[PDB]
Amino acid sequence: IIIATKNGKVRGMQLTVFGGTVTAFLGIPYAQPPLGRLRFKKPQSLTKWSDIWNATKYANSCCQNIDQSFPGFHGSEMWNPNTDLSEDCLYLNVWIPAPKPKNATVLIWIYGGGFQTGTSSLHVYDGKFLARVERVIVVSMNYRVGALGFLALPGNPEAPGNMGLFDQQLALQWVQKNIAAFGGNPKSVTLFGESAGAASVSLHLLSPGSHSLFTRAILQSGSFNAPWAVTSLYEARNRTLNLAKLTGCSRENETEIIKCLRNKDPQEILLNEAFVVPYGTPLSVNFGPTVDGDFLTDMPDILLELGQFKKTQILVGVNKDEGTAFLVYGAPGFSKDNNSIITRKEFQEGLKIFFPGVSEFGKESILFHYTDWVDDQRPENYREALGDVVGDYNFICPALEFTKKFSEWGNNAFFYYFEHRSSKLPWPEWMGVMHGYEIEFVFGLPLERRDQYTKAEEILSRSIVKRWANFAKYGNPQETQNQSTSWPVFKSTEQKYLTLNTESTRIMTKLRAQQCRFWTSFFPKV
Ligand SMILES: *[C@@H]1O[C@H](CO[C@@H]2O[C@@H](C)[C@@H](O)[C@@H](O)[C@@H]2O)[C@@H](O[C@@H]2O[C@H](CO)[C@@H](O)[C@H](O)[C@H]2NC(C)=O)[C@H](O)[C@H]1NC(C)=O
Ligand SMILES: *[C@@H]1O[C@H](CO[C@@H]2O[C@@H](C)[C@@H](O)[C@@H](O)[C@@H]2O)[C@@H](O[C@@H]2O[C@H](CO)[C@@H](O)[C@H](O)[C@H]2NC(C)=O)[C@H](O)[C@H]1NC(C)=O
Ligand SMILES: CCCC[N@H+](C)[C@@H](Cc1c[nH]c2ccccc12)C[N@H+](C)CCC1CCCCCC1
Ligand SMILES: *[C@@H]1O[C@H](CO[C@@H]2O[C@@H](C)[C@@H](O)[C@@H](O)[C@@H]2O)[C@@H](O)[C@H](O)[C@H]1NC(C)=O
Ligand SMILES: *[C@@H]1O[C@H](CO)[C@@H](O)[C@H](O)[C@H]1NC(C)=O
Ligand SMILES: *[C@@H]1O[C@H](CO)[C@@H](O)[C@H](O)[C@H]1NC(C)=O
Ligand SMILES: *[C@@H]1O[C@H](CO)[C@@H](O)[C@H](O)[C@H]1NC(C)=O
Repeated sequence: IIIATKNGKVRGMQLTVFGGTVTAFLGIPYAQPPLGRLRFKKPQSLTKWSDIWNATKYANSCCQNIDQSFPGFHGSEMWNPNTDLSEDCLYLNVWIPAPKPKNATVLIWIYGGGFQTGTSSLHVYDGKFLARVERVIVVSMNYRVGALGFLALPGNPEAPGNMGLFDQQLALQWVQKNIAAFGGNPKSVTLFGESAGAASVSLHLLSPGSHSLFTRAILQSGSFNAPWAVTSLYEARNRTLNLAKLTGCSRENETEIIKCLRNKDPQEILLNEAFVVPYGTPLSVNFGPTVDGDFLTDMPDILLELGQFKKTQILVGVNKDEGTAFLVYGAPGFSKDNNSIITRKEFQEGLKIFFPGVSEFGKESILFHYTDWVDDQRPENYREALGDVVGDYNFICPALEFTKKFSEWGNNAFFYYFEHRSSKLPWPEWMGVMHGYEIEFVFGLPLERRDQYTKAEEILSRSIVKRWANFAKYGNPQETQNQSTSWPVFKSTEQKYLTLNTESTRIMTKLRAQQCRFWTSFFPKV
């Protein structure tokens, strides 16, 4: 129950899972807490300790704003931090199978949340099922989000940007140096993450400092080329100083703005994060990844285009209704408590909310490409069109474009299309297969029969868990034993992808082809 790490001993705890045992090490620190003079700076090496660190409970989440739009609603509150917020939050978790494995493949989870929210202690990121069922080791880490993790004064070590990504990177290196003692194989490490976590995984594929820290990569509903994933150096500067004046720390010695921002309390920085953008959207990433010249040496679309990334296998995918969740966060006529039938005029109003800095012509171009119906009667159109608009633009086609360009350099790629709405989904049915609701199936929560899932959901998750594990172990996301559909490699010519659902697992081609050609070629010009 005790493991000796390179900086000290850690005590874990035993968990009963599916008539077996999983050993959990919740809340191991991997960096010196970024407090006081270290706020906004890269994570620092952790001083060795002499006692037994008790890693028997999730540690603090990093400071962050909370989704308060539906108090008491499990559909939104399940994503809010389930542990204390604090700047002392650079910790990680380890689930190892019992008995202790000998050279187990390691899965490292990076949570999403728009680079402003999220925590690894969430119930749907519980790594005990993966450890139990597939005998892999699951690692997850907390990393700073929001301005505390991504405030950027480019070149300035007081606030260089991408600190949260560097938290992630330091956690990966912790796995490199320590996971063998847990029975993990440091040479068989697969990163996986969702949304901003997935975009973070994609940026680790491009960051040279991360190329030796992992083997393979899984990208769930996200990639760096998504329009929300990377902040310009222009916007970054304009935004760190908008925060400065909003907190009354505007100076000319740029270093002196940071020391002044370092004395304001976390909540004051949190409450001003929202107003630093002129017109926000429900997908606004006020403080995100930037081209810092350290973690990210160039603009990532160029690195992707010119083949500058770790050459390895990727597993990429999206859900059928990526965009619906965001429409009840500002789009008029929408609500989780009715079926949100909206007019043409409300649809047009919705575009101005999701594309506020977009010209009149650009917004008409979106309307034109998405509102030439197969059929004019049906009242659900403008409602579903707006969801497809936000979904295709923000997630699906950035992911497809990332997979096309990555695969063009000779690596095996696998694309999935998750289209099962969970039986336990608390959101209304018109939102469909929502953003983030493939995660519970990936972590194998439907495998616990005591948690209200249908047996078809247990079987789908069990296959997904096997495919994910086989990809991590072997670079190939097949289920070989139960006469399952083979998952074909995604090539840029034919673009085959695999659909994931309870009934029919089928091979299709060229997902959302007509929609993405608009989004990836025409729309970036407007
Ligand atoms: C860059 O930032 C300026 C300043 O932002 C304003 O001040 C901040 C403290 C915060 O309160 C923001 O909400 C403010 O917008 C932006 O300039 C403002 O632009 C909007 C309209 O576009 C409007 O509030 C004011 O006319 C402007 N204020 C000033 C002082 O110029 C600017 O739009 C941002 N973006 C760019 C590209 O410059
Ligand atoms: C779906 O509901 C929204 C509003 O939700 C509820 O209704 C409000 C009266 C209020 O009690 C909220 O707290 C509820 O959650 C409807 O949008 C409203 O539509 C009318 C139009 O005149 C008006 O109340 C507001 O302008 C709208 N509010 C908005 C856009 O936020 C919407 O019409 C409903 N749709 C259907 C099909 O029932
Ligand atoms: C006030 C602080 C919390 C605000 N949220 C957590 C934001 C997070 C976020 C910002 N930018 C992003 C880009 C891409 C993906 C996510 C984000 C925006 N949404 C309000 C997410 C809320 C919904 C997300 C979808 C999953 C389930 C339904 C819930
Ligand atoms: C670390 O934990 C030691 C053992 O704690 C054991 O496990 C926990 C979950 C409780 O059930 C406790 O009663 C058990 O004995 C402690 O003896 C030790 O004091 C702890 N040290 C610190 C610094 O917390
Ligand atoms: C684990 O596997 C790697 C290769 O994947 C090998 O180099 C290493 O020696 C193995 N460690 C063991 C078996 O303890
Ligand atoms: C203010 O001056 C320069 C930047 O102009 C900087 O090097 C210096 O460190 C700043 N002052 C302090 C006390 O850091
Ligand atoms: C294959 O089917 C058996 C039952 O025939 C089931 O117990 C097992 O979990 C399945 N394996 C996978 C990987 O789905």
